[PDB]
Parts: sequence; structure tokens; C-alpha cells
Amino acid sequence: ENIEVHMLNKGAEGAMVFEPAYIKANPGDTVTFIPVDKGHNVESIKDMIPEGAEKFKSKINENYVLTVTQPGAYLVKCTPHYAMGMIALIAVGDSPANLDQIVSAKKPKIVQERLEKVIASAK
Ligand SMILES: [Zn+2]
Repeated sequence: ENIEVHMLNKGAEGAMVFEPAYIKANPGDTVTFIPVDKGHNVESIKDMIPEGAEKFKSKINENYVLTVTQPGAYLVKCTPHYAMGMIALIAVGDSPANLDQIVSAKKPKIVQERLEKVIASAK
């Protein structure tokens, strides 16, 4: 099953956002990132995707279809806007085993606030 995510200059959480910023998925699902506004892409954050998952980085302004297979948590960023908090969390399966690690990892303050928000909303 496919989940669509919009890449935006501005949205509900402020500037430089993925909508949704939390994607709940199962193995074999696709997540389709749509460049509604220009200037955006999607890239896996290093040491913030599951064991066995392949890193990725899409082309700026490209419609990108990510297939997620490995269970666990994936923190993805918009490469230019990571420092402005432009991130999404993908959770594949229940109780993603690497979520607490990702939460504890070094990352921009604004990214952290946004990440904690979607985790709390998902509970
Ligand atoms: Zn961006």
C-alpha cells in the first residue's frame, strides 16, 4: 500500500515540512514523496534507518517512490532543510526496535522537537 507525503515550504508545523511527518507502514509499502513546492528532496539520515535497509537520496524536485521493507524506524530528511527541521519518521511494523536509538541520536534541536511531537501524536 502507498502513502503520499507532500514536501512543503510551509505547513501546519511551520516552515520546511513533510506532511505527514509520521508515516505508519508495513513491509513492502511504498512512500511517495511529492515536490508540491520546489527546493526539496528526501534522504535517509545516516545511522537512522534499520539494519538491512539501504540508504537513499532522491533528486531535488523529483517525485520519489521509496519502498520500505525492513521493520523499524527511519528518520528521513530533506537534504537542504534538515537544519530547519524538515524531517519525517517512517515506522515499519509495531514497536520499531531502533526508535529509542534514533530519538537519542545527535540531531538539530528543531528536528528533535518535530520528531518528539509526531512520536507523542502517534501514541
Ligand atoms: Zn526541503
